[PDB]
Amino acid sequence: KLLPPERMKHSIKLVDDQMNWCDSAIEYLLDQTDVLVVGVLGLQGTGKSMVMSLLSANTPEEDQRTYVFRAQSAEMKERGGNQTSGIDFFITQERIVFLDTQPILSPSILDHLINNYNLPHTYVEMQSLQIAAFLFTVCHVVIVVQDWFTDLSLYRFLQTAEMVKPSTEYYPHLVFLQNKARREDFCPRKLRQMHLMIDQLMAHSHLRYKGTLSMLQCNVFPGLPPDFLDSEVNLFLVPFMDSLLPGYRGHPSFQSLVSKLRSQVMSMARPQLSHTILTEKNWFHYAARIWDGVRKSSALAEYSRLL
Amino acid sequence: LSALTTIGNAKNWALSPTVFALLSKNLMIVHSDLAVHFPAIQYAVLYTLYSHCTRHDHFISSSTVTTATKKHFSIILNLLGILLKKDNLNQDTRKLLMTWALEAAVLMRKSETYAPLFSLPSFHKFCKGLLANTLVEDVNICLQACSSLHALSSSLPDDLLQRCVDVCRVQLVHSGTRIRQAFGKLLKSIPLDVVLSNNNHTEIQEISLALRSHMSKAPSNTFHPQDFSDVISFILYGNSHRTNWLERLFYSCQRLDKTIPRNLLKTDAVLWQWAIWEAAQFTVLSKLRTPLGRAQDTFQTIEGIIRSLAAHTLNPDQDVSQWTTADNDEGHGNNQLRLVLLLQYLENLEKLMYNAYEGCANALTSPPKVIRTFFYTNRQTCQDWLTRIRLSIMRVGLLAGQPAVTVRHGFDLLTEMKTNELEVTIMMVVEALCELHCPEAIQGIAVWSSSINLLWINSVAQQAEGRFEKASVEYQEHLCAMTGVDCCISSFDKSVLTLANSSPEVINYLGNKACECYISIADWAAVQEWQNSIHDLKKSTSSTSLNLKADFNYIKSLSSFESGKFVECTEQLELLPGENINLDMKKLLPNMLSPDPRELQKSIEVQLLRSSVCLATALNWQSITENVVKYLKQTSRIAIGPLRLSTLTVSQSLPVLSTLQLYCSSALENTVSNRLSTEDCLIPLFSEALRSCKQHDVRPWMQALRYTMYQNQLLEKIKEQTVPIRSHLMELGLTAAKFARKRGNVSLATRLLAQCSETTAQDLVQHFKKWGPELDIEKTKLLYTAGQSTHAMEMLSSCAISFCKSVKAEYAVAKSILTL
Amino acid sequence: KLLFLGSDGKSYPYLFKGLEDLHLDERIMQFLSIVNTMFATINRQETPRFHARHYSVTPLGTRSGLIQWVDGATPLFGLYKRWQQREAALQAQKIVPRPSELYYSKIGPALKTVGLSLDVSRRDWPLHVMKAVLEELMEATPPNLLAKELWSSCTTPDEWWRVTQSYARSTAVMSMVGYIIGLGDRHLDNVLIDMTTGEVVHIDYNVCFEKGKSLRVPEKVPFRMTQNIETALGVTGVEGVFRLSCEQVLHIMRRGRETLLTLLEAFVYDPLVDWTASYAVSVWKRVKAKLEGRDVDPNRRMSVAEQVDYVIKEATNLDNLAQLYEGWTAWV
Ligand SMILES: CCN(CC)S(=O)(=O)c1cc(Nc2nccc(-c3ccnc(-c4ccc(NC(=O)NC)cc4)c3)n2)ccc1Cl
Ligand SMILES: O=P(O)(O)O[C@H]1[C@H](OP(=O)(O)O)[C@H](OP(=O)(O)O)[C@H](OP(=O)(O)O)[C@@H](OP(=O)(O)O)[C@H]1OP(=O)(O)O
Ligand SMILES: Nc1ncnc2c1ncn2[C@@H]1O[C@H](COP(=O)(O)OP(=O)(O)OP(=O)(O)O)[C@@H](O)[C@H]1O
Ligand SMILES: [Mg+2]
Repeated sequence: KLLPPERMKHSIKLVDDQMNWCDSAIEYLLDQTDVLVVGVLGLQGTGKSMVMSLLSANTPEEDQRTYVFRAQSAEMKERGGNQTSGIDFFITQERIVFLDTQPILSPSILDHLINNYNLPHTYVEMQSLQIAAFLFTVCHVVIVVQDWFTDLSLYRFLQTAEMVKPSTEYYPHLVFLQNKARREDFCPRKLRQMHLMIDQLMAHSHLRYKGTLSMLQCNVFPGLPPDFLDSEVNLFLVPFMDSLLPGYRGHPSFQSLVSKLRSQVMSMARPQLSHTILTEKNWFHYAARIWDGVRKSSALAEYSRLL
Repeated sequence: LSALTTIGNAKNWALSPTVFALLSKNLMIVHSDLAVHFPAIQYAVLYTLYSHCTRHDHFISSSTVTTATKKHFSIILNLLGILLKKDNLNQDTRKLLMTWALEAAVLMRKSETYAPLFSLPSFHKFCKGLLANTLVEDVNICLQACSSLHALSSSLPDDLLQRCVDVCRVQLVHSGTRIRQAFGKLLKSIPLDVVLSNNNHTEIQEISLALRSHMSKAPSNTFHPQDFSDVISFILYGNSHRTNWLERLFYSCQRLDKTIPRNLLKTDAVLWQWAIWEAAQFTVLSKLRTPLGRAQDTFQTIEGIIRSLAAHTLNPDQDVSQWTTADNDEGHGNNQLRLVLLLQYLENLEKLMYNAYEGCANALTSPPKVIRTFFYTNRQTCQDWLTRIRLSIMRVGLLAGQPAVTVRHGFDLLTEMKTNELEVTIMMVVEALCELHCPEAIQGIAVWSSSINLLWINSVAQQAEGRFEKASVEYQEHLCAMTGVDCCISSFDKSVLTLANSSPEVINYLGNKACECYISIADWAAVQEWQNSIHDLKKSTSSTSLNLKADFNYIKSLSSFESGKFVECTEQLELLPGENINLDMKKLLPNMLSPDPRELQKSIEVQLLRSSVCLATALNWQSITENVVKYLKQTSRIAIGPLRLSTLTVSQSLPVLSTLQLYCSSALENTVSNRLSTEDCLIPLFSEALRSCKQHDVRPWMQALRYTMYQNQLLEKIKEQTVPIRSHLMELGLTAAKFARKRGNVSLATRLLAQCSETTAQDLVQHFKKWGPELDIEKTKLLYTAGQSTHAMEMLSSCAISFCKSVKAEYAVAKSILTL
Repeated sequence: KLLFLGSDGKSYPYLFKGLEDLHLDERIMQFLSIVNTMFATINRQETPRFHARHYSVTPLGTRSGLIQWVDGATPLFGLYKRWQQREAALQAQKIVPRPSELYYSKIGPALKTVGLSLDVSRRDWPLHVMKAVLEELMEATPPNLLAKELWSSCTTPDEWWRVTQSYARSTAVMSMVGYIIGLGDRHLDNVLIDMTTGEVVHIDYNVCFEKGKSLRVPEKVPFRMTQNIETALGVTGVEGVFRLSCEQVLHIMRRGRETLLTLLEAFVYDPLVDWTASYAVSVWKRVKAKLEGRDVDPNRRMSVAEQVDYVIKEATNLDNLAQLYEGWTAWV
């Protein structure tokens, strides 16, 4: 007399490809409070679907075909086209809501929009900005994935997006994840440089990007002292799938790192959104309301008129 | 470093700075602090040294050129120990060191001429490093360490084996599967003389400390109702509705804004305890308003479940659903696991309620004011409910084989009785104490109750100590004196035995206890006589309430098997439940199996007997080996149940019956595929237990002897060369005889003495007047304990005279003279 | 109080004592170690270990000294203090008085009503008044302060049973050792308990060798056997494993009393020991008489069972608990 409602087997489309709300996840929500929301931001081929699938209901021992979130296929990499479009949705058994996101400023979207108000570039930029604001207003934790380092363009985009939010103010947490890492990225000398440049590039970001999710506290570097770094920011690295010196790949096992990241993300804080207690159904309604409100907003139009 | 490999890997240059010393002593600063910022240099140096040493067989033969390399193995071992003992190593470096250690360990056992290498301090440091390498987050490292330890299992001192036992115990319950199997095999390879030791376990103590620290912390109130519902459904009904879910739940229940060790997060015991404690806290903190129903709904549900379980104890034919029927071998074990978790949950709930209505000091944090004010007004209701359910809780606890729960509940019930429900409480408490081998508590309760008709408690107190003969005699005398009819049976002389050491429920208890006591010493004739006496007494008394709760078919089967008559044994075994006799594998245990450990032990014994008779009939190499091996493997897999259950809680010890059954199953499995060709087919019970297992009774040696005689008699049907079992059998018989005599069991001791040598005091005198000296000393000791001091003295003096003109006469003349 | 650090990063706290000779303390600890050594054989075939917790002390001349510090031990007075605070808070809902003030608040009115006054000498006090005051005080403090503390500090029932048995055996051994030596001033602040294992350990080893009988308020109880201590052993009380443990301890001590006697003989002839703080001869004779079984008897020697029974009865009778110092806390 206490059986669960139902178990989700595959992700659903929360936002349509034409920027339209899709109310089809109510049957998978209950009247429970204290829910966790995860958002993801990144480039075209960063690997958001793979990381989200591995962190929600998948393990590296599985195959990309049975993953919760559909990943890129062999025939799609050659054409250089995106795979995930719109916004996805999936809830695990632990009552954890996972939200995916389509690529931002991806050339595939522009190419598909060419053969279809002034220029498509402005429309793509506005769409990315709107999705970023939505992810920054109703998500408890946001993870940023970057295929390569020193992009110098995503930080500015995030700073501009945080200033175009709709509305005792609340700032969601952020996580810097570097996908497809190499041995050169697993050295203390480079780690310090990464931390200093990150701190100097987000001096007045007004966000929570430090004091939580410390890499040094994850036992990755057993002998590295915490005082060696001036300020250990919330950063994490992910290596590839599992030469005068044989062996010595230069980084820990991929499974161990993904497991540690999953545990750290699962044990993250869950602060209140507004000055009222929100439930699963209430959270969904709030998300739909803010989505509709941001669609017909004035900040986006004002910013677009300047371009 | 890479270029130096040309000279390092040379096959024969005598330069001033030796390459070995250069990479082992000159470049020793790279392991101090350079390994933290530049681990590549350390890895390269270690790789070069390993490559240069592996080409010369790690310099083992040496331990001109030979004289120069006379101190290389010690240096290598010392370096390995120092590096492995560290806690700030890299993954690649640790893996390379583990591989090198495994190779060295395997090569160390390649020959028997390297025996002196097991005493150097370098070897001890290496073993310490290997022991410290296991029990880490990495799985491959643990597997490599376990394999290396299992390789050179022998030649290690008791100090290392003691820690290895604790490591295997804590690792027996892991979220993975390979780790459990590896540690299980390693544990099986350890002799029983160390596994049964009463030494303190550091790992169990650490787990207990972590749990205590977690409970002592302030409440978190982060447990969601869905998690509680899932746990309740998995405990009351067995369905969890989840697909390593414990680790995920534990990680999701934590918070980063606001401390259990990570290495202990992979253990199911810690996770289960944490989940139960959190569920109890959520139930108490929610004013008993759990999603299961209203405030009284939870009480009614728990009361009904406990009442049904308690009722099933009286009549095992009830066959309670969701608690007695399983679908495979996993369900049977899961049932017992759920029962244990339920008992723990009830205990935690009681502790929380007590701390919530009054408050503890330096133990648990005080709950909010609302909880205290709500529990203070409804304290009478809670006390009444607990008191009303204590009787059922005691029965449930005894059924699940948890005497501690019933002992605590009985003590609380007796304390609350400050004002015919009194005899039953004492009965249950006495039985529980008897199962824990605590004669002092039994005697104390007997004396305390004497001031309120309860003179039979002394018999149970004496029985708990191991004196089965005296206990049986006292039981028969008490039954005859309280019933009015003669219920005595043939046995040894009462005068000699003493010098060597009314309600229907009470009558039934005494009869059942006497039957179990007689079965313990393996006296089939006595059991038959007892059954006849009970039948006659019942027919001449019309009790209509006395009935022995023991399947006589199993007893008859055991007697036939021990007598060597396999023809009748097969027919008797055919009527036993479960899978048919071997001529499909997962569902070996039958349905409607009670969660009582006694039933599981009986089923395991039946399976072993079936396999033994099957092999005996098949013998008189793949005809009957492809199925027997699988059958024994499944039996051994099911026998790891109690061992894991003991580790689930902080018990600091393991059951002797379960451990012996598992060891016997493993020995049988090895003898089936080896046909008695290796020493691994013998029982690890040696004489070493004389100075380390004096707190156990004679029951454990009975199983070992029973299964050893089978192989001894089976040797007559093998023409190929086999290992000698006469020495092992004689050693086991002598040790068992010594332990039997050390407790007054004159009958069992005499039986063992007669068996090794191949009812009246004069009978022993007329039948008694490498292991020769031990046998003579044992005979003299038995005669002295039998009351014939003169005969024992004469035999000891004659023995001393004979040993004085012997060859060795080292531990015989001295012992004989001292005893005399 | 200071602190030292070792090579293994382990902290070893210590205590600095000045103007107080500690030569006798080292000898007492040596005696405790020697008596503990005799329990090596019995500790091989028994679940509860026969051990007496103790620390090490080293003198730094003639007045200074260092005393080893033990962590993880909680004094028994703490539980009583918390209970008093909880009771006061509960009463105020709908500081705490000191033992001296609380005892006087009850001994004053009784004496005034019986016809006497508080100005009379302490020795000139009726026995019934003291007995009544003690009985009234015992009925106020519940005996579950320590009995339930161990239960609330455990995790599993097996652990609770193990700690209970260990605590009972440790308490019996410690009490017997204190009675043989003659340790006095056993108040709540001089006894510590380890919730991790349940063992009991003493602290102030100053009033020993029957030195408590010469104070302004002589003590007749051999050891501390208050309501809380007796209740913490179980429902049986002092007739279960406590009596058996005491008998075993006495048997072991009497079997090897030669070592203790020789050690004490060497103790007397020590130029660095100052008993004054023929006295040593009297102390040695008293210890020898206690070990030989002729504690209080002209020529009859009491057996182990009789000695244990007499000691237990003399340490639990109400005729001796009432006539004692207020700070000894005879009601808790
Ligand atoms: C709650 C307050 N406390 C209890 C009172 S406590 O002290 O603060 C405390 C004490 C421990 N345990 C501990 N460990 C090591 C040493 C002592 C200790 C303490 C005081 N005095 C002595 C002492 C002094 C003199 C002599 N010698 C003579 O008298 N004549 C020759 C012998 C002994 C020893 N106590 C643990 C925690 C805490 Cl809190
Ligand atoms: O030689 P064992 O047969 O193995 O047993 C003896 C002896 O047993 P008995 O009491 O039956 O003579 C005693 O065992 P416990 O009484 O402690 O259980 C014990 O000491 P005691 O003889 O003083 O009683 C010790 O003998 P001991 O230490 O005196 O030499 C012991 O083993 P060992 O004789 O081999 O040492
Ligand atoms: N750490 C990694 N190492 C190597 N290959 C990776 C790694 N992470 C992802 N990939 C691969 O890169 C591709 C990532 O595409 P995927 O569909 O998983 O997500 P995505 O890059 O977020 O896609 P989208 O274009 O829809 O934004 C896949 O082919 C995946 O196998
Ligand atoms: Mg994608």
